[PDB]
Amino acid sequence: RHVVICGWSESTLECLRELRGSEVFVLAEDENVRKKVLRSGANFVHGDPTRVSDLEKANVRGARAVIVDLESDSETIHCILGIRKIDESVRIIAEAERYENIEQLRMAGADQVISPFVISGRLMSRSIDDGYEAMFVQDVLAEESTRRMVEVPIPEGSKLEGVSVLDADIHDVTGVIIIGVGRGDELIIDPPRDYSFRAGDIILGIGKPEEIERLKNYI
Amino acid sequence: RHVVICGWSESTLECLRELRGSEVFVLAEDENVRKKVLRSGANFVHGDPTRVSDLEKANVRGARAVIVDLESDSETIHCILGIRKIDESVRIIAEAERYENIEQLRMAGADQVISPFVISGRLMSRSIDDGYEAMFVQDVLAEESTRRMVEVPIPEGSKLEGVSVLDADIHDVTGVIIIGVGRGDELIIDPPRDYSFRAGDIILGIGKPEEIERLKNYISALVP
Repeated sequence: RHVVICGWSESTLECLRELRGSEVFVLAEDENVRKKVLRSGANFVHGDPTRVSDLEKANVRGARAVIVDLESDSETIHCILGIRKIDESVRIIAEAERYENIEQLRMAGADQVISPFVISGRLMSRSIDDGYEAMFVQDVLAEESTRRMVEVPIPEGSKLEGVSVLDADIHDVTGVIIIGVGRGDELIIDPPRDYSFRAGDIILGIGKPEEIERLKNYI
Repeated sequence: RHVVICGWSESTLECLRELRGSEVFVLAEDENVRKKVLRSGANFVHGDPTRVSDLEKANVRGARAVIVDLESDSETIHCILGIRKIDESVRIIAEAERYENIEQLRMAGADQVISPFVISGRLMSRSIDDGYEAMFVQDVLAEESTRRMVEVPIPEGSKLEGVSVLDADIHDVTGVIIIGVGRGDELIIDPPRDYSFRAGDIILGIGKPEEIERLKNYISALVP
């Protein structure tokens, strides 16, 4: 299991640091950033993220995921197309710079487009009186936070398979606040007391390391 | 009051989309963005966000907040120091693109710094197997959304002043999930059942608009 990162930016460096313990390959055109990348844990391949052969060297084939963040949206698209020539199944997460380009990146085969300025402009509009929402968002997204957001899979044969929210009583049982459940394409926020859990559902919750290790055991 | 935005970027443009109906002034040096700024519904002010006279004419004094997003680290700082010469209390929210400048912006007097690449990089590391967390983050922030995050202040004289989270029972009474309570410089995420609501607290909840309305009702003050 391993992750490939295409491009080196403030976003990808923060990504790399949030992926401590994990084996990672960074592919980028600028040799300058080797020790930055090495010292930062991961492995470095010097090359062009838009060149199939350079993606192959970076071990795109068979990767857990590929994260793409090139200098411009047009470059990002070219790299995606490149990864798709190599591996039709590997998960691609691409960063979009401009709103008009999001669908272009998914069209090229990105499974997910993260738009930092969308998120940021939305937080700006929410911070006109106080910083509580941004505070929330920034914090639950950090693995090093005390209370953080986590995804927990309901495996096949869990005590919760076919069990409603009300009965699982997860918050009281575990302390983890359930914010959502991911099931195939969709996210159900605020699962109603009615909701029946299924194997393969992803439980999105917020809790201390303590409450999380607990939920896993309940689960 | 009105909000002022210094600079024009993909972030401020999305911010305008979310400040509809609110009165907004954008002050920016690139006259080429004037057309985009007005179509988005802001008043455009051509000028230099690091110059007090241009900040004043963009109505910084007494604004509800000023959003700063400039490409230069040094211009952001100067813009913040210029805002502070005009108005010492106005809320200033500044965008950082490098970690390394977040403390300079604070030292300069920004009340809040938003760093898009911190949030982006964390979502990237969170999306390695699936996109549910990103789906959560951008959904809840969208003000044009089906269930979204909101902040609701606890007003002076609230039915809930001095009431426990447990007694309050906001989720089942209103449907709003309480994610946190903001009090002073602190966010209390998932407040314990022994936590006692005080006036001035800000409730962070997720819910449908009809549910937010009930919460607004559940917390209004009783005064003639």
